[PDB]
Amino acid sequence: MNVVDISRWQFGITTVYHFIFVPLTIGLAPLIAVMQTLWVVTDNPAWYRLTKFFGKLFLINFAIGVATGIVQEFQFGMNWSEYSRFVGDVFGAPLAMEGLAAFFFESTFIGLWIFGWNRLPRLVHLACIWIVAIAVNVSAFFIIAANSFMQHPVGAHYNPTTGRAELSSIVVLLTNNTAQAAFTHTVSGALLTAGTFVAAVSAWWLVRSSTTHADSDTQAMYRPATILGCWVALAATAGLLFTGDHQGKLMFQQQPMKMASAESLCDTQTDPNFSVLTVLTRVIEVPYVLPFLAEGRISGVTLQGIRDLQQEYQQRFGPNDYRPNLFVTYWSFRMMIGLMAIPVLFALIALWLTRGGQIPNQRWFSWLALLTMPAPFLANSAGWVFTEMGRQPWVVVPNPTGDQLVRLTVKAGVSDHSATVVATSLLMFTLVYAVLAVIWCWLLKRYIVEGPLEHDAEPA
Amino acid sequence: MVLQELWFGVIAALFLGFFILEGFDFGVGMLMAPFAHVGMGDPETHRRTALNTIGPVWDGNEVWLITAGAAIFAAFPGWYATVFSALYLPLLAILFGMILRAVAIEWRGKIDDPKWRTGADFGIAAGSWLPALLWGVAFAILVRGLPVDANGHVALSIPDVLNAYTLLGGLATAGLFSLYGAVFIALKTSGPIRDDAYRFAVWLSLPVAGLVAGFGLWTQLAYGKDWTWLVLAVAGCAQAAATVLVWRRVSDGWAFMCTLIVVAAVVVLLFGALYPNLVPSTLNPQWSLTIHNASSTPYTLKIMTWVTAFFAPLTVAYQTWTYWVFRQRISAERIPPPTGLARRAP
Ligand SMILES: CCCCCCCCCCCCCC(=O)OC[C@H](COP(=O)(O)OCC(O)COP(=O)(O)OC[C@@H](COC(=O)CCCCCCCCCCCCC)OC(=O)CCCCCCCCCCCCC)OC(=O)CCCCCCCCCCCCC
Ligand SMILES: CC(C)=CCC/C(C)=C/CC/C(C)=C\CC/C(C)=C/CC/C(C)=C\CC/C(C)=C\CC/C(C)=C/CC/C(C)=C/CC/C(C)=C/CC1=C(C)C(=O)c2ccccc2C1=O
Ligand SMILES: CCCCCCCCCCCCCCCCCCCC(=O)O[C@H](COC(=O)CCCCCCCCCCCCCC)COP(=O)(O)OCCN
Ligand code: HDD
Ligand code: HEM
Ligand code: HEM
Repeated sequence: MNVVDISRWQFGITTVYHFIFVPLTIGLAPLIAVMQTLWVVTDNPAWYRLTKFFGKLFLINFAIGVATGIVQEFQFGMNWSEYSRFVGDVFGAPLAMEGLAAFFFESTFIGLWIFGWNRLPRLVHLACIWIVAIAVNVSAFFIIAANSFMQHPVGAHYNPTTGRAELSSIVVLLTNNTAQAAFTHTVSGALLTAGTFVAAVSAWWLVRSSTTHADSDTQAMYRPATILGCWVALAATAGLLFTGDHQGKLMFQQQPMKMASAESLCDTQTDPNFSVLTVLTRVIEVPYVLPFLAEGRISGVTLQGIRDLQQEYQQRFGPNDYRPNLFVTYWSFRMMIGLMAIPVLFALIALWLTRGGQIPNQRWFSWLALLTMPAPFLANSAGWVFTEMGRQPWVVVPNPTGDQLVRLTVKAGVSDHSATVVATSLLMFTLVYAVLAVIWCWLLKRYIVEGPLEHDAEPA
Repeated sequence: MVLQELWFGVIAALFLGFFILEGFDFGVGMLMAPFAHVGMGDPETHRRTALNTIGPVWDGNEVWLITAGAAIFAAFPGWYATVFSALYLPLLAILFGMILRAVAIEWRGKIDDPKWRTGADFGIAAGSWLPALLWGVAFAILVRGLPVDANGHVALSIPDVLNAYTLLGGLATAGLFSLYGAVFIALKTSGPIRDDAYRFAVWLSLPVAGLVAGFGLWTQLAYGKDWTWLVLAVAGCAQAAATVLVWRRVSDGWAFMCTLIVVAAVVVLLFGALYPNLVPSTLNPQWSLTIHNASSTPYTLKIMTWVTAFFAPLTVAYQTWTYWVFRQRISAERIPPPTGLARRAP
């Protein structure tokens, strides 16, 4: 395996590991802030217990979240030195702004929240978590904005003298269509993940308390948490559909190859049908979807084929294979779309059971709650895999309505490293991250099975 | 133009803050194991007391290195690409240590098990010994230079990384942080733990002075500038005062101050000796990277200046407030009993 493939695999593995924990933090921090402010406003002990309980899980997830994110900061230079030079002038500014704007805020104020429980006044301590809640959201915007430049490079021009992309206006870079649409979608995904996590943990504990460890105090505490999590999950899903529709609008007119990759269109077609299974065979097709995802119209659109775009791209740029990994993008898109059923289905059932003050006591409900926690994480991971592997030939996709010279293939963005040197790094990160992820899952299980701790039963 | 030198200094300032803050973070991590083996009473209480000094501020301090790397990427893409890709192997170990430390600190007390805590202790120790040693080595390489051809590649070799000068850089940085951490604990705690921290500083006071003086003097003689002599002079003067204070326990704050200046002086000394170039080329000075050819466009630097000019003052504004909030000394009698859960679920 050449160095390019190993570097791609290393980046993909080290980033997928990082984003297994990011969705929880981004979505959970607003939820914890909401619970804490509810406690402050209503001085209800129940909300205090939930904040301490879910606070521990949030801190456990936060620690590894920061640990996995450190590598990504340096990976660009380590493996993609050639690509860093090309986009560094314009790419670094969003990254540097994030460090000063978000990292310094969330990292500093998370420490205050953890240790300032009995030191800072309630009002100030409440603001600490809110600052973290805003900081994480801002962190997403700048980072997603940086990637959105690679997907749709605007606001920069190619300088032949230096042979690199140079910035022209930061306002244009931070307000391009992809950054807005991408950010408003990922945040919705993180909110869905956090809401599903809270609902599943709470609902599982509701059933547990009802059938075992019988205690009225604990069940009366979790029911509000279950309802809040379910409502957040439903609200996030409604946001995902709207943002998802918007993303389809841009993808069709920005990266036609990626759109033709979601549904593997061999040749250009009018009103293409959406097929769920392929081995092409096109098992169980679904019309009216692709045209709507393209321009929100049931009919009256032509989608360029994979083959048709190949000739056009070859003529426009040069001899090269511009076909992405059709299988991987196809199935990642299918999984990401199809994983909405679980959390949405779970939310509806959970709300119905808890209707009118009732408390569920069905064993199968606990199993459904447990089986639903993985689904948001897998869906979030699949989406990022699709958008990234959907532009496989390019690391900076050419802009159809921009500077055509602002483009870079992956092979030209990889650093000149020996295969052996990179291979050890891939093994080092894979094993370490796997062990840390296993320990993180075990810690979450251990803390969930314990629920409210005895020494967090009184705000004092 | 001016912006290039201004942002070179800013990047130097970010690293100056990183070592000023993370300097004692590593030192505390370095010294945890010695405290357990030397301190009286149960070992566990001393480890928790030492760790909790940096408990609320370690996360905020580490961001400086992340922000430093992002700033290097944004202002000097050429510096970012050439260096990090050239230092791939040394930087890999630093990343491994940082990864282990981040999870270990937060997860140490999550479970009550001697084997569990032993594993976390290794994560913190391995996450402080490696960054402390290698960051000294890494900056030694930059000052010494790397083999850079006309095109811009490196083609590094083992002698260019593990050289006598670079090794002295690692030992000096590791020793300096160890002393820096020892005085920090002596300022942040009270009771027998403070006495033990002072005892550690005494042992590290003289050996570190030889290393830092030797490392600083060597750099000043070889790659130093005319004005860098003052930076070395103040470092020697600061170290002399620092050593006296630890030996004669008259003030905890001043001892921390004098050691802090030494760390600051060392960082300024390296950058001062590295002002014009960013990656001096051993093969030929002409091909060496320079701020005047490896920097971003004027517009990018101008935009970045406004953001930093308003956020850097703000970041320092409330970062100091965080330290002020937790200024109260902690001691073995204020540490709450462990809250971890048994490994075997009942
Ligand atoms: C706005 C956002 C926030 C921002 C945060 C703060 C940002 C810091 C900005 C740093 C600006 C550096 C600008 C610079 O050095 O450009 C080269 C230029 C001379 O240009 P030239 O045309 O090439 O000169 C001709 C000739 O010299 C060339 O051949 P030669 O080899 O003989 O000379 C080259 C040397 C000249 O050195 C000098 O003459 C002055 C030496 C003193 C430099 C300042 C170090 C002391 C301040 C540190 C303690 C600071 C006070 C404790 O080239 C140099 O100038 C070496 C410059 C490298 C210095 C980097 C050291 C890191 C400093 C980090 C300080 C951070 C503190 C927070 O040198 C100058 O004479 C300009 C005057 C520099 C005075 C710096 C005063 C800033 C003090 C910082 C106050 C901190 C509180 C906010
Ligand atoms: C109603 C309801 C229907 C549900 C059904 C949904 C449905 C239809 C699902 C279809 C699923 C099927 C059949 C196949 C999936 C095909 C496929 C290739 C999917 C992509 C995988 C994906 C979306 C996510 C990865 C899973 C994940 C995040 C974690 C797994 C669990 C754990 C703890 C993993 C540890 C981390 C680990 C070992 C990661 C390695 C896997 C990764 C990150 C792969 C990404 C990746 C891939 C996949 C490349 O092919 C590749 C090629 C060249 C360079 C780079 C990469 C690269 O990075
Ligand atoms: C471990 C044992 C492996 C050795 C044993 C063989 C395994 C057989 C099964 C593999 C599939 C059959 C063989 C694949 C042929 C090469 C790759 C497909 C060709 C292709 O068009 O896509 C390429 C994907 O390459 C890539 O970058 C990806 C390489 C293919 C692996 C993709 C992984 C998909 C499955 C992911 C599972 C997820 C795990 C998480 C649970 C991109 O072609 P190009 O752009 O480079 O064109 C350059 C031309 N000059
Ligand atoms: C959509 C959100 C998002 C995306 C796509 C990423 N990140 Fe992330 N990152 C965060 C959202 C986030 C976060 C929410 O801000 C985290 C998670 C928990 C946390 O520590 O902050 C974080 C933490 C985090 C940290 C440590 C922050 C700290 O020290 O406190 C670094 C260095 C990175 N990230 C770097 C990256 C890099 C280089 C990425 C490259 C793709 C990346 N992240 C993708
Ligand atoms: C700001 C965020 C991100 C940036 C800047 C970014 C950038 C990159 C870069 C530079 C590569 C290497 C080039 C390449 O592989 O084609 C890459 C690949 C990849 N990224 Fe991302 N990425 C980001 C976020 C994510 C996230 C969050 C994930 C996964 C959750 C992810 C998954 C991948 C995968 C799997 C690859 C390998 C894909 C490929 O080989 O083409 N990325 N991305
Ligand atoms: C009908 C449902 C969905 C649609 C139409 C949809 C659509 C899309 C589209 C078009 C992309 C980006 C492709 C590109 O920009 O190149 C995308 C990406 C993504 N989707 Fe989805 N998606 C849906 C569901 C979900 C769900 C449920 C999640 C997460 C729980 C999610 C998470 C993501 C994520 C994280 C990305 C990351 C990349 C991005 O920022 O766009 N998706 N989705």
